Amino acid sequence: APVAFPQDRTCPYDPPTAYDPLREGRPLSRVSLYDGRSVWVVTGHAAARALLSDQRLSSDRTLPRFPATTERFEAVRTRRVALLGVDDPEHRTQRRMLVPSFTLKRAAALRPRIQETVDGLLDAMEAQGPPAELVSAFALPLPSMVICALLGVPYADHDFFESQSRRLLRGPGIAEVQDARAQLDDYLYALIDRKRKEPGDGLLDDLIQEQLNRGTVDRAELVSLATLLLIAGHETTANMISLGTFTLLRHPEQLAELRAEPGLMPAAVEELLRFLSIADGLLRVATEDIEVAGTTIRADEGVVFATSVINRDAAGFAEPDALDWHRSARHHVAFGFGIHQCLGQNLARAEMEIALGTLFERLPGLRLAAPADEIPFKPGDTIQGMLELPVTW
Ligand code: HEM
Ligand SMILES: O=C(O)Cc1ccccc1Nc1c(Cl)cccc1Cl
Ligand SMILES: O=C(O)Cc1ccccc1Nc1c(Cl)cccc1Cl
Repeated sequence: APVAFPQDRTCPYDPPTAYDPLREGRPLSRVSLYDGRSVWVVTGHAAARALLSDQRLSSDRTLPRFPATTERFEAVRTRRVALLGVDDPEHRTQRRMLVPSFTLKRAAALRPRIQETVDGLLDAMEAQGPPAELVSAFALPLPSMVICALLGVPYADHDFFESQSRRLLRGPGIAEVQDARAQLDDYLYALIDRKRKEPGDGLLDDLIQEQLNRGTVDRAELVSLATLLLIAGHETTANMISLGTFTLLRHPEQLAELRAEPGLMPAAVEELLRFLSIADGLLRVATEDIEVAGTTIRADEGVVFATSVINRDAAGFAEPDALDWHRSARHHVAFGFGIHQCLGQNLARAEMEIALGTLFERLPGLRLAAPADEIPFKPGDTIQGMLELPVTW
């Protein structure tokens, strides 16, 4: 019986034990999705990297044979997602409009603001006193506030858009997903319309001006790009901050090193990215045959990338299952690779460094406020992260 994919984690920062056979099937195995369909899983580092660079894999989920890992997804997959869900040459043209807003230089220039936002968040936690619920108090507002400012979406609407984002990603039913998407779409169409008559500051305003008013894009494409950036902007980073904190608290000795040597923080973020691999199960379909690792992925077969197992490939990383700040994590695929490699990674690094580093610098007593194995975390059919994170100090 193939391993069923995906499955819930049991320890939120490790691959599930049910993936043990995938660890031994490297670089490539087969797996069963929810409707019984059989597809390729990619489990080796070298093969992941080859394949994520191969224009013979498609990310367009509207293709007839594109794999669906949930019923919910199967239902919405008749609609394209801008950028992430588009192939070259169109992917390329979209990316180019966005890239200037997401440079390393832009990220470095935002750091003072990131630092101030984090300081204000930890200040409020400290004013209210422990315990705190770290996801809602910190891990979520930092990146939500930041992407709102960067995009020109008002953080004042965060309760609405965060709520709809959750329903959108998680459902659980088709109806929840369609309702969330409609509410978000209508919110974003109104926003864009408002911005057309009275421009603000923000990437969305730049896209309207420098793109739409050239005829280079339309409004639906903007809504799609805006949804993708708003959601990836806040969800991925919040999950990295919350799961990162949880992981660090459960590895006292690695945490103590970062405490002594804060200069390690960039390397720790990169290692936390590899070790946690929250964006697990990336989806493609072959549109032509691809020979790889001595077999052939054939046209129309589903291909799923088991990011977590890949980033624990010993060929990729010595002692891959150790959390370590000194063995390079460079070349991990937690931000993907090739064509769709994370647009927001420069920003995401600055956020995680500043947030995690300041958190532990400022609340040196920090610790879990409930038993570890009672703290809820997200299921395996979505991007991994804590749902809550009770802490004290
Ligand atoms: C820890 C934080 C993050 C992680 C782990 C993460 C992970 C990923 C991964 C794995 C991909 C590739 C998806 C695939 O190939 O199917 C991706 C793409 C993307 N990320 Fe992130 N990301 C993070 C933060 C962010 C942030 C802050 C943004 C901000 C807007 C963002 C925007 C995107 C976009 C737009 C893409 C699509 C790129 C393309 O299609 O060309 N990400 N990211
Ligand atoms: O999947 C959907 O229908 C919702 C949607 C709408 C617009 C843009 C992106 C997305 N979903 C979505 C997002 Cl929000 C982030 C990463 C990957 C995907 Cl498929
Ligand atoms: O990029 C894909 O193939 C879709 C996919 C599958 C599993 C896990 C994560 C992602 N994408 C995705 C990203 Cl890249 C950022 C935020 C939220 C989501 Cl759902």
